[PDB]
Amino acid sequence: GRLRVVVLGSTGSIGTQALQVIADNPDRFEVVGLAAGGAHLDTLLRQRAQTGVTNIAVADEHAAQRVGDIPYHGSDAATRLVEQTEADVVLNALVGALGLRPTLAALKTGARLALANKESLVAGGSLVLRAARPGQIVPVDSEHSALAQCLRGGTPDEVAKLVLTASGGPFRGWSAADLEHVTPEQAGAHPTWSMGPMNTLNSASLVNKGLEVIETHLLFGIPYDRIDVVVHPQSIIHSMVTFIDGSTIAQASPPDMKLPISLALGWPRRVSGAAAACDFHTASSWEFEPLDTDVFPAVELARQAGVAGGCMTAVYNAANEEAAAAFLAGRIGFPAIVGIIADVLHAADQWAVEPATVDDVLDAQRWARERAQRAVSGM
Amino acid sequence: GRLRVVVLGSTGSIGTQALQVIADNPDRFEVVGLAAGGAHLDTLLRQRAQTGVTNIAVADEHAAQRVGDIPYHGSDAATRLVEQTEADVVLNALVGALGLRPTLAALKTGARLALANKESLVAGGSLVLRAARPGQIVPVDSEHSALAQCLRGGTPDEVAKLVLTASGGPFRGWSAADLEHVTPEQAGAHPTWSMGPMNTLNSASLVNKGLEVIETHLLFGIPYDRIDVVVHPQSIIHSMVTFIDGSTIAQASPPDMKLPISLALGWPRRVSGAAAACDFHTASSWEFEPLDTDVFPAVELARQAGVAGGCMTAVYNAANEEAAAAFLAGRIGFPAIVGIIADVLHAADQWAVEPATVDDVLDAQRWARERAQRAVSGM
Ligand SMILES: [Mn+2]
Ligand SMILES: [Mn+2]
Repeated sequence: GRLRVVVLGSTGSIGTQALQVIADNPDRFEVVGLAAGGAHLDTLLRQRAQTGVTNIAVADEHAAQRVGDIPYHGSDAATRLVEQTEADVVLNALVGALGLRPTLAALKTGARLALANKESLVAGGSLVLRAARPGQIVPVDSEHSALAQCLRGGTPDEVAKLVLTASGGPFRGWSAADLEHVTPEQAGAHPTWSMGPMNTLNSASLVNKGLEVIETHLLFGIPYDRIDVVVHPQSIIHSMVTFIDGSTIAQASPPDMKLPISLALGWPRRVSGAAAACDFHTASSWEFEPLDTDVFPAVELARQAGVAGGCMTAVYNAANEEAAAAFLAGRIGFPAIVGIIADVLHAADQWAVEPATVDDVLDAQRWARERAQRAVSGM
Repeated sequence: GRLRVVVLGSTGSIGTQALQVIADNPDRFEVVGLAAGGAHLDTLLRQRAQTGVTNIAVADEHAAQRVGDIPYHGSDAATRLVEQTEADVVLNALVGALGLRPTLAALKTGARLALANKESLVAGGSLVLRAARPGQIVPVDSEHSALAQCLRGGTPDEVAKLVLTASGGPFRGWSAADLEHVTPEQAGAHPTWSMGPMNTLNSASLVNKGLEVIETHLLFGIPYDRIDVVVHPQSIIHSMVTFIDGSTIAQASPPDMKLPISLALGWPRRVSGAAAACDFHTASSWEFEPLDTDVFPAVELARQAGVAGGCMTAVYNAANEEAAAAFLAGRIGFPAIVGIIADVLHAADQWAVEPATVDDVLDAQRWARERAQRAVSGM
């Protein structure tokens, strides 16, 4: 039959691509809910007009003032929509902190959660894992989606290593001396339209890969010491699984997020025609090289945070947010992003306790932000 | 509760590596029978001693005399060994036409057939298939083993294409003109897979790949026009499956036959430590290029033979053996191998009838050998 889908974060890159997948596959999917922030109210109102979906949520009460007929508006709007909407799949593509409560609400409904929101795993950690039942969470991002597919190649007991691929960013192969000179623009500071500035920077700093490694541990239950990273500049192989016999299973496709989005929505069932396959009529090469961990320690630091447990990965990510924003503002140089992450993290052992509530996670983040601000300013 | 394994062709490369896997894993496997040609008695005595297996077949009667206490001797010894030995797995690594009757005997016993002898499937065609239960035939060959693992990546209805990798051989990139002067010495080295003169020649001519395309169609039931070949000089990717969503799932390992051997013996269970894994702490590249089907038509000829069906793939294989022997003996040039296969297939009208008995298959090969010899006499 047809899967009933709630799209949370409908105006962002993931949400709008998921809506296209859904529009191209009305045999497979129907939209039954849409939630957005308020900054792109006009897009949401157009989405309402195009889909006929009236079940909509706007987080920003002020933005909601511009319209007289939104069923859910205000801070908890997306949570309330999830709580009150019958659905088979909740796509959580909200950004940051506001993704966390809707994730928990979605898990409670017993819907499948197609999860794009990183905050939910990286910050919400054991809160989210304790709430989720086996297989309930399906990851949306390309590396995790690749892993989910490759894990089909054997039983859970047969897994030796998970290997995430990394593009290496713009500074792949750069020395520590080279990194001193990095400008915001070089690191991907462009007023690009659909995505925030953080995602290309996190790629360059290798912090994105650290976050992905942490999410991998939480998603697949594999120890950090069995989660490896390889640099693969073509981004054709999206990740790999090495099994106990020595066999490695890899997932490969030309970069296109509609592939992992379609599979997350249809899981376990593939969606015909989602993306173009690899073409072997033209010669190509797929290159692998090790990450220089002396120059890029962000993944090693992510493993340290993840191994420490509790709210430590929330600390890692919040320290990053602050430091990275400071680099983009010209308050620090590029190498100091991961320098500041490390300094905050090493100070943060009080946060290794497991959180009981969302407030607990929020408190660790608050602490980490302030600690990173002091590192940045010298105060 | 270990698996009882009969090893046929025990003194060749696959047989000895199979014995290593079994010796390494006495928990999982035990040898209960050995069969050999009699050309390498030094190895066979050694194997009898180490395994404690006296249940042995020797093909050459003179070699069997020279040994002693051999319960099965003569041209039918391997087949009778199979019929009279209680076992869970028959590993058929016999060479060429010798493998067919033991394959049929093995299937009739109900044991798993771990098939290294591709000739028995290629020639046997539908006769071999009708004798097998679903999943009874488990391929030893690196490409098919990779395919079987990759197929776990989705349901049968989700398969778009099977992609076989080929090394390209020593003459990858050469012109038709350049192949004229090829010697048996030049055709005798293989870049990644160390093997005997016949298997090495077949990788050079691309006939091995054609035979593998046929085996793929018979094993997995995928149409010839959905079985692709890509040249991959490194032989690290051993094959790939493309699914209907655009995702490709690939299997990779450093070349080492103990991996597919170990999987074939203990299917579906992976054998811990069978082989070294790909090492992603060191740089590498995996290169792909299209096959030059002008200079190398052996794969298209295989598809044409396969599509015709019946005893035509037996014709394809038997013509190759005769032309290949003439080449190695210095009677014909290298291009003439595949030229003769083409000439023979063009004349093989009556061989599209499906084989009812082994005698039909043998009749087809007999005719093909003669027609191949006629083609040699003409040049
Ligand atoms: Mn990613
Ligand atoms: Mn092969």
